Amino acid sequence: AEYQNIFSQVQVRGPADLGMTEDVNLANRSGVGPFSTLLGWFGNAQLGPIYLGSLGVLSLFSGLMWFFTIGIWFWYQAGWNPAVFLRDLFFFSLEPPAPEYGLSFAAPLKEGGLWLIASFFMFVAVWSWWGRTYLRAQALGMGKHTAWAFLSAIWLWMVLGFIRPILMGSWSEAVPYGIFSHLDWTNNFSLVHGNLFYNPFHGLSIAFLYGSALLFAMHGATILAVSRFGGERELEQIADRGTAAERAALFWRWTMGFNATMEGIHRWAIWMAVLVTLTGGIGILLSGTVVDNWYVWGQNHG
Amino acid sequence: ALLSFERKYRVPGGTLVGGNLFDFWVGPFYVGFFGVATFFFAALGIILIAWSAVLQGTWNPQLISVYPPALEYGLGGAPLAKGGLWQIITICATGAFVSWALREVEICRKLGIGYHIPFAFAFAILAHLTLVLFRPVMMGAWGYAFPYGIWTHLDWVSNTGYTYGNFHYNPAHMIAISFFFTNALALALHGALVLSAANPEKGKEMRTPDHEDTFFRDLVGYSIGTLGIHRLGLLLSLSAVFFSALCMIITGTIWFDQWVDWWQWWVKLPWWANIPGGING
Amino acid sequence: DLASLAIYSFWIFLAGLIYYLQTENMREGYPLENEDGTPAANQGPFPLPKPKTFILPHGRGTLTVPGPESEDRPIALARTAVSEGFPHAPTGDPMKDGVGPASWVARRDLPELDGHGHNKIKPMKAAAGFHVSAGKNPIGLPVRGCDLEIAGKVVDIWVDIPEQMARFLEVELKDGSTRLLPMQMVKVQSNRVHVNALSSDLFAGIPTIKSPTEVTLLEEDKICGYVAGGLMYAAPKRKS
Ligand code: BCL
Ligand code: BCL
Ligand code: BCL
Ligand code: BCL
Ligand SMILES: CC[C@H]1c2cc3[nH]c4c(c3C)C(=O)[C@H](C(=O)OC)c4c3nc(cc4[nH]c(cc(n2)[C@@H]1C)c(C(C)=O)c4C)[C@@H](C)[C@@H]3CCC(=O)OC/C=C(\C)CCC[C@@H](C)CCC[C@@H](C)CCCC(C)C
Ligand SMILES: CC[C@H]1c2cc3[nH]c4c(c3C)C(=O)[C@H](C(=O)OC)c4c3nc(cc4[nH]c(cc(n2)[C@@H]1C)c(C(C)=O)c4C)[C@@H](C)[C@@H]3CCC(=O)OC/C=C(\C)CCC[C@@H](C)CCC[C@@H](C)CCCC(C)C
Ligand SMILES: COC(C)(C)C(=O)C/C=C(\C)CC/C=C(\C)CC/C=C(\C)CCCC/C(C)=C/CC[C@@H](C)CC/C=C(\C)CCC=C(C)C
Ligand SMILES: CCCCCCCCCCCC[N+](C)(C)[O-]
Ligand SMILES: CCCCCCCCCCCC[N+](C)(C)[O-]
Ligand SMILES: CCCCCCCCCCCC[N+](C)(C)[O-]
Ligand SMILES: CCCCCCCCCCCC[N+](C)(C)[O-]
Ligand SMILES: [Fe+3]
Repeated sequence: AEYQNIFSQVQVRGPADLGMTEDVNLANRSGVGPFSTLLGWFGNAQLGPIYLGSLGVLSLFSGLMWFFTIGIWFWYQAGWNPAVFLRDLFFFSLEPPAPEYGLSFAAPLKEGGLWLIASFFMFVAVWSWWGRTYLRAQALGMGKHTAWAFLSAIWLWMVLGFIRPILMGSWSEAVPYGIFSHLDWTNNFSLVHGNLFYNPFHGLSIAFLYGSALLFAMHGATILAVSRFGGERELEQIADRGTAAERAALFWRWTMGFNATMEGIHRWAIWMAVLVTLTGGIGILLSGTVVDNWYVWGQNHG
Repeated sequence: ALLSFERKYRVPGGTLVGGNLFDFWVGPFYVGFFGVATFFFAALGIILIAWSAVLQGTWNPQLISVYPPALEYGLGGAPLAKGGLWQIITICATGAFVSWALREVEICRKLGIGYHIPFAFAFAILAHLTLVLFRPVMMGAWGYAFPYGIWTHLDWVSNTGYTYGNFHYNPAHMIAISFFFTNALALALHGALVLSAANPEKGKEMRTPDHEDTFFRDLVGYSIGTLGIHRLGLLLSLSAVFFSALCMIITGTIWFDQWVDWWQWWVKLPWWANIPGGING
Repeated sequence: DLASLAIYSFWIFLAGLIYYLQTENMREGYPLENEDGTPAANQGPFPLPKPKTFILPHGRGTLTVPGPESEDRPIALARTAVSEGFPHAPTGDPMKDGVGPASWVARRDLPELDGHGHNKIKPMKAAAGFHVSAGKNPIGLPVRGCDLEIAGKVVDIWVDIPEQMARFLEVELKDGSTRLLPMQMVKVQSNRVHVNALSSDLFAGIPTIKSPTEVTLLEEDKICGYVAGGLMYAAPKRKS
């Protein structure tokens, strides 16, 4: 066996690394967490520090509130019985208001009110988490790519739980909080819209989802294949092309007739991924607002 | 015809079969014995598809569809116009995929790089073989395979899944999906991170991988690192396809009822099976 | 119909994105060239993008790409055929001349630096606080080449300080000088470090570093190129 570089043969530790400072407010960083030797076979061994300023606390607080609101409902459905709680965990479900409440807050707690409370908490958890994504990059002087990409995922989420429900005139359209119930909702969504396999945005979203696995398999394997020339030091390969970056390009040029650069592969990357949820949100948002049945729409539209 | 840096790498050697016979390029493409093999298998397959097109009616890409033998034929051969073209085309397809992997191996050897790419591609090929070969064979007929057509192959996915109820409930499929979604999450984060470092705020100097580790420690308390993230994308991807192939090879063979009912093993565990309340009592 | 509009727009967007992305990926290695280094007539249908400039940290200057491309080193290879598309044969020893899978690029002859401006990679003995934390410590093991002959002994690990990882083993030879070996090209075993790519006699030919406690990008490329090259060129002396 050549060694394959999937796991490290030797770990090496030094002083806890407290990171770069730039414009970060340091009063907001924890200290370092412990070191995981377990993790260190595969990635970095070090845990933390983490930064938690105000927006981070806010986000984490609603996040947990969203989670606890759901879990209290679950416990209730379980009749406060721990054994029934574990037995039926995947079956419980926090459902939105029935259609007749429309977009209002008039519905009872036990029949939608709670769903709206949990959703409110989710809304602020995520958008504050987005803000934090933008802010931690700014403090460090970095591009805003992470936040722009996160926004593509937030787009699908918004469409599912907020924008499409509002356009359709009721909260009853949104996704319930439960393990099995959300799968049921997904299957139902497709049946009721005459089979999402005919939504061309759905087909596109799939091509990107498969394409992301294709591309990360390609890229992950490529970088490991040239890691014996320092391939994974991609920033310095961008600044000053090495043999790693040349052998990687040429593997692809010789295989399929064209290739990327060390920087440009990351642009192929971010876009293959982001287009999953972008075309996805479009396909969902059109469903039942403009197109009631995709099989039908497809008969009229190539 | 060459990249500016390309010449020094185009030396003889690396080939697995043929010595120097096919050791050359056409424009950008390396050839090798396995480039000849892939051209042959692929050209034949495409020809037979064009033939099969005629035997069926159309030249519309949205209509051309090549169906395997009907179930009546079992695992035997079949007249060409009734499933045989399919069988031959399937052999061509596999022949082309495996040839393409082996040609990728030849390019690795010439370039002095590891074999991770063909090794990864082999997982795609195995999933394909699961659908067209392993599963049909375990089930007793070619006709359980999917047909080759843009839209008809989707019909088969939908039909096959609804044979077992909502296919969401297949637990290996759950894991597969999880890997797909996580892979795409990782891929977005990866591309975004490197680019955010290489393209910083206007006028600033390029960041370093230290900034990349810092960004992520700041954000979630952990950073997997620049080796790790490439390990991770490769693993998430291959694990998605591995579980995909798993979720299908077990369906119609060891499990053939409605997948939602499989989950009863959990709810019927003696300690809690009969306790009243909740959803299942 | 709104959904028709959206899909038609989307395909047009996608065409533009692909164009944008492919031109972004032409910032290195282009314009294409003929085997003799002049511009090829057929550049394909995508033009070069407008230059961008990266600002390098620590006063290292700048990179603008695309820019004038050049190998900046002699390439000891010759045509084996009278037309395009065939291999180019080494004119001397391809390991020593650094071509084929032994190639290296003329990277800058400075060391990579961390975000603090310190040398990114250091021998561990000069790395304050750094030690092996898990797995077999290779320091002290004999080093075996693919000829099953002992080539030397590991005398340290060169580590990446900011990323906390092992990058090279420093191996001492019979003459008491040392060489770096890429961590991805060695197998650490309980009694031994084994090196598949090189036979024992090829260890002395590993390119040497000019200062004993740092390695430059140029040196890393020569070392990594050279050892990866042994997979093809050592082969007369590999038995598994
Ligand atoms: C896309 C179309 C459907 C949909 C269709 C499916 C299908 C189909 C499947 C899933 C599956 C999953 N979906 Mg869903 N899913 C949708 C939208 C969502 C949303 C959301 C906020 O919009 C969430 C949070 C989830 C969450 C989940 C997870 C339970 C699971 C693994 C996801 C994953 O790998 O993510 C990315 C990976 C990460 C590691 C990020 C963080 C991971 C954790 C696990 C997120 C889940 C937390 C959640 C609160 C559960 C814990 C509660 C209990 C203690 C167990 N889905 C929409 C409505 N989803 C799979 C499954 O296993 O279902 C049971 C599955 O087969
Ligand atoms: C994988 C699980 C299912 C399946 C479920 C689905 C579903 C569900 C969807 C598709 C969709 C697609 N699938 Mg399918 N598909 C299967 C197996 C295959 C196989 C195969 C040889 O095994 C192929 C070649 C295809 C090809 C395709 C495409 C027509 C389309 C976009 C895929 C993509 O971008 O992926 C990622 C790869 C890339 C981005 C790289 C480019 C790949 C190109 C586009 C492949 C073109 C193939 C060509 C049209 C036919 C052969 C060409 C010549 C004969 C040589 N599927 C199996 C049976 N497939 C989507 C679609 O729009 O269908 C109409 C869709 O919604
Ligand atoms: C019977 C079921 C229907 C079907 C119904 C649907 C429905 C309905 C939808 C999809 C959607 C999708 N389906 Mg479909 N789908 C079918 C068959 C398929 C098949 C197949 C081979 O058969 C495949 C491969 C797919 C693939 C896909 C994906 C391309 C797409 C979801 C992308 C995504 O990343 O979402 C996962 C990502 C998200 C959900 C974004 C989540 C972002 C938020 C911000 C995360 C919050 C995290 C939260 C706070 C919890 C944190 C906990 C942490 C631990 C801290 N479907 C059949 C026809 N499918 C989605 C779509 O876009 O359709 C166009 C969708 O809504
Ligand atoms: C109504 C339909 C059912 C359902 C029924 C099925 C069925 C049936 C199947 C899946 C399979 C899958 N489903 Mg499901 N699925 C449903 C809902 C979903 C949802 C969702 C959000 O609701 C999602 C995300 C998924 C996701 C998934 C994946 C786990 C998996 C598809 C990937 C794969 O196998 O790749 C593997 C990749 C390949 C097979 C590609 C091989 C490529 C080859 C090697 C090379 C191609 C070369 C080519 C010809 C190109 C040449 C030309 C060049 C372009 C120049 N399903 C619903 C509930 N699902 C499939 C699976 O697991 O397959 C094993 C499967 O068969
Ligand atoms: C581009 C498309 C892909 C995408 C991109 C994407 N997602 C993103 C990003 C990006 C670019 C981020 O930057 C952001 C991030 O920070 O990632 C690390 C993120 C993110 N995507 C996430 C999840 C997610 N993304 C998904 C999908 C996708 N993301 C797409 C495939 C999915 C799917 C497939 O369903 C999920 C589930 C998060 C990890 C993160 C957004 C985090 C966020 O908004 O947090 C708000 C909530 C909280 C801060 C707290 C909630 C805590 C509770 C849920 C409990 C904790 C866990 C519990 C199980 C144990 C502890 C509890 C005990 C007290 C009992
Ligand atoms: C295993 C993880 C993911 C993966 C990995 C992966 N794929 C790969 C690789 C790797 C590592 C390559 O190295 C190789 C490559 O060269 O990429 C550019 C490749 C590849 N994966 C490809 C496609 C592909 N991969 C897919 C998926 C995946 N690939 C997984 C998600 C899919 C999906 C999801 O559907 C597709 C369609 C190609 C771009 C390329 C391999 C090209 C190849 O084999 O060329 C030789 C063969 C031909 C040129 C054509 C053969 C044609 C005929 C024989 C007849 C047609 C057959 C028939 C099956 C048609 C079906 C019609 C459809 C409508 C259903
Ligand atoms: C152990 O017990 C305790 C109590 C400790 C627990 O805490 C246990 C907790 C649990 C067991 C909780 C388990 C949680 C789940 C199973 C949740 C699973 C959730 C999903 C599968 C979510 C899928 C999709 C969710 C979506 C699409 C949400 C979209 C929501 C947003 C778009 C929100 C929109 C906002 C609204 C509607 C608010 C409107 C009002 C305003 C004023 C804005
Ligand atoms: C950033 C990379 C772009 C890759 C694009 C691949 C497109 C695949 C074709 C899917 C066909 C979808 N549709 C709706 C016409 O059915
Ligand atoms: C849907 C996939 C389309 C295939 C894309 C493959 C492009 C390869 C281009 C080869 C370039 C060769 N040449 C002589 C034109 O330079
Ligand atoms: C035919 C024109 C259609 C428009 C397509 C536009 C694609 C541009 C892709 C985004 C480029 C990213 N950038 C430069 C803004 O950072
Ligand atoms: C789905 C992704 C397909 C993207 C295909 C775009 C490839 C263009 C190939 C151009 C290469 C031309 N060349 C060799 C002259 O550089
Ligand atoms: Fe990368």
